[PDB]
Amino acid sequence: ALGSAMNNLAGCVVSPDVNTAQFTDCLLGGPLGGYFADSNAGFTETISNFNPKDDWSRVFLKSDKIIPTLYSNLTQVKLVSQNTNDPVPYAIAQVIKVAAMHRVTDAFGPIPYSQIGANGEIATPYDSQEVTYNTFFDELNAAIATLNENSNEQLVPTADYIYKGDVKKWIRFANSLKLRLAIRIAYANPVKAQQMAEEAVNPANGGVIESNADNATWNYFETSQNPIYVATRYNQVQTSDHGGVPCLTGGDTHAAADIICYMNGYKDNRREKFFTKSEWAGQDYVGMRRGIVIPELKTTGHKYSGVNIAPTSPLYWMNAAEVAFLRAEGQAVFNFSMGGTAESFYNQGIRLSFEQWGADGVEDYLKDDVNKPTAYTDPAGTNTYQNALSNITIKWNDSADKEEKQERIIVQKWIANWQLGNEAWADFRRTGYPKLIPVKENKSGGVVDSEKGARRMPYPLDEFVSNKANVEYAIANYLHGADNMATDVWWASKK
Ligand SMILES: [Mg+2]
Repeated sequence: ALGSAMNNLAGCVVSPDVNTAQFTDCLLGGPLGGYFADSNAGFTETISNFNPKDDWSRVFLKSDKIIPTLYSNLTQVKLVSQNTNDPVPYAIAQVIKVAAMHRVTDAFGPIPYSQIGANGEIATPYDSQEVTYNTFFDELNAAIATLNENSNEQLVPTADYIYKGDVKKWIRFANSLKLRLAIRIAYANPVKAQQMAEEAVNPANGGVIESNADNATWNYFETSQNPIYVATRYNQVQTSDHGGVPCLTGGDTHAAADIICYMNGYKDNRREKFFTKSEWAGQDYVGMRRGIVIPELKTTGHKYSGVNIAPTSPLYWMNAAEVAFLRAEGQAVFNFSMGGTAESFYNQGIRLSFEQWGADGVEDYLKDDVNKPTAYTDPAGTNTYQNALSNITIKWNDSADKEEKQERIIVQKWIANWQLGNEAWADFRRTGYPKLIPVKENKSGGVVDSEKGARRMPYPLDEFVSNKANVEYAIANYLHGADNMATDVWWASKK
């Protein structure tokens, strides 16, 4: 029972169910984080163009594959810990719980949390986002304390397809997630942010992820196939329809223009690891723009670079590079005591990412104080954006002001977090970085800003049917703005 439940919990971060992951990570996170571009011309209502149907935007709260599955399996792990007088299984499950649920509040703002039912029923009162985040810290802190007290114990190997029962790795992931969430709240509650960040990296509490061997990843989907691979490939042009040579760029989702403009300008050797080659004459990497009139796949859409992912690829939750860049930002931008210099952490993050992806050339990359992001010259000539996306160069400049340091950190963190679109979206909303290509075909009817982009998802329509009083209370008291995509969540308070 324990092992089945734990692998079911793991599937509540990025779902193994293709169409669920398609909505949460391929159509929501990827485009809103500047990584992926919607690429089916029949998608006339999308998240990325700011006119989504409810069935696209609601998924984090309404899919039975997310909250009901999470809570039903959490209850089964709690049962094991109760029955056995052993708090370690439930501590690990709580880390997974926070990994799953922070994505949900980060999408909507206020959500049901403290009063969610044992089977994941959300027809309950909502918590403010501030209360939800404080609860995440309490939950992680309890789990971290339990695991440190039992740091010599181990789960059976099949009870954990993330870390094979190694409690010391779970401690590092829990502190890393705590650090992620602490930096998330660095503008909205700087006092709490500093305390949580500094605790997370204090060696007395067990450490953070410092090596790629300790990255938080999941591969045992129970379906045989990575769901992002499948979702991005849907509708790929067929070989006998592509002149007799298979198409390799995917179907419904392509690589975004934004990240490719940065990486082309930086001559970045991770490009071949991240992207398929484009079919545009003379151009190895060209992304499709986000927030456009989407072209027909068979004519031009299939020529843009795709996502380079395999059916057997793992799903990422958090990597070591991110932890390094969190510490760089904590030190450089917020003056937190992160255990080292910002320069040291920035360079470590770049080195971790190049190592992770097996890319050569990191030493020249680290020293590059010349090359800049490109503009976006659309080879189709329809959706060009003529300005360079930024002038920020790679090499660390310890003399720079805090705004430039933040930009530089976030750009490299963003590149290293390729495929973690929900995380990129959170960082973009919090910081304004990286500087992206504005939306061109803004279908929001004047509501959403083409530069600031989507700030949240609107609440599910069904909440007004099955949970009216509680969702309306949340809107009136906790949301601090209209229930639409333009209203910022609580932590997005940078001036
Ligand atoms: Mg093709």
